[PDB]
Amino acid sequence: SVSARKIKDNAADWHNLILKWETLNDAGFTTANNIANLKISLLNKSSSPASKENEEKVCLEYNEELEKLCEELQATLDGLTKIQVKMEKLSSTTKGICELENYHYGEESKRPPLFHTWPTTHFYEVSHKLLEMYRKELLLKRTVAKELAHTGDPDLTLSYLSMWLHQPYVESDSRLHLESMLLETGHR
Repeated sequence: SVSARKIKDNAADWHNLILKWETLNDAGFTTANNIANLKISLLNKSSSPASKENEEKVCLEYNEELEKLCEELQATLDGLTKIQVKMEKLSSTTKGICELENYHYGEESKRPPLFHTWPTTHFYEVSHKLLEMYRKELLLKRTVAKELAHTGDPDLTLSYLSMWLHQPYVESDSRLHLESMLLETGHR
């Protein structure tokens, strides 16, 4: 049916947006990891006069590079924000498909599944759960990015850096929810 093709395409769209998210998150981690390491080197600053002079000049250039890296990290957040808005579109699309099915074919309890077993509303419930997770993850990343650029403790930097990569909200069950949609719709 037409709705089946739309739902299968919607699941594929979720896969592609989640891939773009991971691509940007990995790139952001590289940037965030460069900020942390330069910060720790800058924070590590009765030695020889040559060493003092050298350390002084090197640390001035650390500050310049750190400012460029922080702007680079903000650009990644901008890319992730664009993805999160596209995800809200995808969740809204799933919702609209459910509304189209109800109007054209009546009560869902009396319609057959589009594929194997899922009622069409279950696609929306899963889609909305994914949106909710990435909403929370994006909010957390702005705090992480803010802390990285201002924190002065190496250990905190590592903890925040670990949060950026592990993604406590997305890592919980993003894969399982996505996989269940791809499995039901017959994707690879």
